[PDB]
Amino acid sequence: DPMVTLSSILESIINDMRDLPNTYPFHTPVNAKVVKDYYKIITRPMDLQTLRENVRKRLYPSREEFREHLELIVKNSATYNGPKHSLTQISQSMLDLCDEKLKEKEDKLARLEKAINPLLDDDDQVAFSFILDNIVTQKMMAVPDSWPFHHPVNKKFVPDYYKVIVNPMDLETIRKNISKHKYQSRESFLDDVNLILANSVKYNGPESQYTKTAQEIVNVCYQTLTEYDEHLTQLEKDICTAKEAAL
Ligand SMILES: C[C@@H]1COCCN1c1cc(C2(S(C)(=O)=O)CC2)nc(-c2cccc3[nH]ccc23)n1
Repeated sequence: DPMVTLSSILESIINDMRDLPNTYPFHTPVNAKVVKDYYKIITRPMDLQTLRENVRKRLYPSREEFREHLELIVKNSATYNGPKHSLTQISQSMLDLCDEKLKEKEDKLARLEKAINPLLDDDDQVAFSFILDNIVTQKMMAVPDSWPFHHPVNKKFVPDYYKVIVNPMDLETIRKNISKHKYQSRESFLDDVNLILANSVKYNGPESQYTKTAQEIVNVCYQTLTEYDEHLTQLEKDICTAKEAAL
C-alpha cells in the first residue's frame, strides 16, 4: 500500500526533525493554559506530535500536505515569538531538514504520490492546473490593491477576523489547492474564488472598497475563464475520463 510506505517516510522525517537541537518546544502542542493568549494570536496550531498522529491517520497523501502543516510550526512561531526569535530559527531548522530529506527522496516520493492519486500524473490535470494558476497570478492577483486577499488573514493583525469569518479563503490557499491538483473543473475552483468575495461582503460590508476589489477579482476570473472556455471544457472532459478510468 503506497500510503503506508509514504507514511513511513514522513514519520522518519519527523524523527529526524525531533532530534535537531533545541526543538523540544515544538514536540507537543502549546499549553494554552500556560500561554493564555496563544489562541487569541494563532489560528492553526501545529506541533510534531500532532503532525505524527496525522501521518498515522493517513491524512497526507503527498509531500505537499505534510509540508504545509509542518510550515505552520514556523509561521506560528514567527507570529507569536517573532521572526528572528531563537524559537523561530529552531523551527526553521526543522523545515530546512525536511526539505533536504524530501529533495533526496523526490523520485521515490513522486512514484508513491502518483500511485496514491494517478491524476497527479495526468497531463490534462496538469495542464488544467497550470492554466488556473496563471489566472490567479497574472489576472486575479494583478487587480489593483488586491493585497488583502492574497494570503490568509493573520489574526495578530486583525484580531476578530475569524470570529466573523469561519470559512476563510484567499488566493494563496487557492494556489496551494491548484498545486495539489484539488480542482478537476471550474465549478470547485469558482466555489473557492466566490468564498473570497462572500467573506469580504460579510466582514467589510457590501459597499466597502475591499468588497469592490474582491468583486473585481471575481469578475476578472470569470472574464478569463470565458476567454479560455473551449480549451478548459476539453481539459475537463479528459480529466473526467481519466478519473473514471482510475477505477
Ligand atoms: C480585513 C481586511 C479586509 O478584508 C480582507 C482581508 N483584510 C486584510 C488582510 C490582511 C492580510 S495579513 C497582513 O493579515 O496577512 C492577508 C493580507 N491584512 C489586513 C490588515 C492588516 C493590518 C492592518 C490593516 N488595516 C486594514 C487592513 C489591514 N487586512
